[PDB]
Formats: sequence, C-alpha cells, structure tokens
Amino acid sequence: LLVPKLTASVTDGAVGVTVDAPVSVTAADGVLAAVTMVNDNGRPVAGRLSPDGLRWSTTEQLGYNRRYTLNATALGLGGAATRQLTFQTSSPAHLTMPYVMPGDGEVVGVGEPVAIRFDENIADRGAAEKAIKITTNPPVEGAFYWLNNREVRWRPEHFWKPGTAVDVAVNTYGVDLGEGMFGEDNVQTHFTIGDEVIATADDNTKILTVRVNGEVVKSMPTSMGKDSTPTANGIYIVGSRYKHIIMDSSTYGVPVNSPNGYRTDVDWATQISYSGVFVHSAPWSVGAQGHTNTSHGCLNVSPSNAQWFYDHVKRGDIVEVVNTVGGTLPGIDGLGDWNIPWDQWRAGNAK
Ligand code: NA
Ligand code: NA
Repeated sequence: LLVPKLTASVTDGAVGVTVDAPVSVTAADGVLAAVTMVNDNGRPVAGRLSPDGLRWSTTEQLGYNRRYTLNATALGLGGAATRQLTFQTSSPAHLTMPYVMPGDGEVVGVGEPVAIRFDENIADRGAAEKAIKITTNPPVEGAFYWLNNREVRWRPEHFWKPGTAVDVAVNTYGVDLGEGMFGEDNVQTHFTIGDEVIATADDNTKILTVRVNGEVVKSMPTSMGKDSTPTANGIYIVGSRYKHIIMDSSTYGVPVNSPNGYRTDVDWATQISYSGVFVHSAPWSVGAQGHTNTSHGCLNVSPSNAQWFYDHVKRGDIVEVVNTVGGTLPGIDGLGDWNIPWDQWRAGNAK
C-alpha cells in the first residue's frame, strides 16, 4: 500500500516563477482531496480539479510580482500526504504591449505582412519571435524580419495565395523579452487573404494599371514625383485609406516651410508608404496626368480614379512603381517589405 505522492509545477522557495503557464499539482497513488492557492493578500486564486481527481490547475492569469502559497492534500488507500509551497513570480523592470496588424477578421490583399509592433525597444528579439505562433492554411513557409527596434514582420517568400487563413498568437505574457522587460499581455488576430490586386505605375507611360486576378480592370493617367522629388521605384503595400486627409510633410520629416515641404488637403487618399506616398485625387494636375510628373512623390490621379482606387483597392494589395528616375523604396519603410530579397528576409536579423 503506497503513500500518495504530490508533484507541483513550482518548487517551495522558488523565485522568478514565470506566469506564461498555469500552476499545477498532480497526485499519484491517490487523488487530490484539497488544493488551494492564495496570494500575498490572502485572495484565493481560481483553479479547477480534473474529474478523475488527479490534476489541479489555476484557471486565471497569474500576476507579476506576487508571492503565492499553495496547499495540497492527497488521499489514497495507502494514506495521506500534504504539502505547503510558497513561491514568488517574475518581477519585471518594465512592461511592453504588442499591437498586431492587420485587424481581426479582416480580408486583406496578397502583400499584407503579419505585423507585431511593441511599444518599447525589444532587447531579446529571439525571445519575441519564439513567443509568436503563426498558423497558415494552406500552410506556407514564412519568416520574421525586424523593421526597427520595436516592430517585427512575418511573410512568405512570394505574395500570398488568395483564400489563405492566417492566425497570429502573440503569447508574450510572462515572457522575458530582455533586460527585465516582460510582455504586458497576450494578443491575437486572425485574417484572410482575398483577391490578387496588383497596380503598376510605369513612368514610361505615366499610367497606373490595376490588375485583378491578372486582368486589367482600370488604366489611370497619373502624375508622379517631379525629378527633384521623385517617386521611388519598387513594391509598395497598400495601407490605410481616407475619404480625405491633410497631408502634412512634417509627418514625414520635412518641415512645411522648407523647399520640399507641403501641407495639402486631398480627397480619396490611399497610403502606400510610410514615407508619405499616397494615391489621391489631384484636380490641380489633371492636365499633367499621363504626361508629366509634378508632385512631391505621390501618385496624383483624377478625382474619379482616386475614388475608384479607394473603393476597389484594400489593405495589403500591391502597387509597383517602375522606370522612375528615383531609387528604390527602402525595405524597412513600413510598407516596403517585399523589396528585401527573400534570402536576406529569411535569414532575419534577430541577432
Ligand atoms: Na511562428
Ligand atoms: Na478580395
């Protein structure tokens, strides 16, 4: 006749216990007759015992900077055993909150990366990547790449296949993200890839051609950046859209009062770079559209075409610019992810 045995997921006297997982107690050669866990203030922690009496677990989120006391008794035909354990959880120096894009339940285009933006610099990028679980259906290979010290992106080698489900579980609560900075909470999002929409602006023709699943559906005369402030070549991801917006160059590093500065209220504006490129309505340049470049970088189109673009293009669709006198959009722009070669993206930069 064996005495029951108790196995807890913490050890008496432990410090730095992480709260990324529940606390449990298991009985062998007996069943759990009593399990309680209280915090430093005497408040009971919610838990649940399995129907067979063998395993108890906490059922609510456990706190940072706690001292918990666990009491457990097991009974079997061979006798009884009781244990009391006290332990302390992680004490962060700092917290950081993740923000995930795109939005939960959204339908997005074939260029949309998964984005996890933290509100603090992440000292241990590898710990953050490890805590982020990305599910794809149909499953496709992808990889993480950091655009800056706070935001990481995940995407496949090529544009997504329409109809792919994407799930993002950012399981950062209880995780040490370096230098004592712990996740403030978990976050989650799920999204789906819709139709393939790729618009190409060719400086040789000054036409912006929109293709939906490979077919031309719209051909828009455009006026892009003038030679002294050109539109960069490259692949741009569609971001947010606005019925109207005041474009303020100081938002993009350029003082309004300086030679290339501007502040302009425009209609039907679709953002395609963090550096401030938009497709938008430009009634003042309709004469130049299809003929000469006049802007500070934006793709000027007619009011009707800008509204069409707003109505028919969605976040994650693609604009490709070719044959301008500019350089190439930086891969770390914020919407320039696809300009980074796959071998470099795949290798990452977690360090
Ligand atoms: Na993952
Ligand atoms: Na769609």
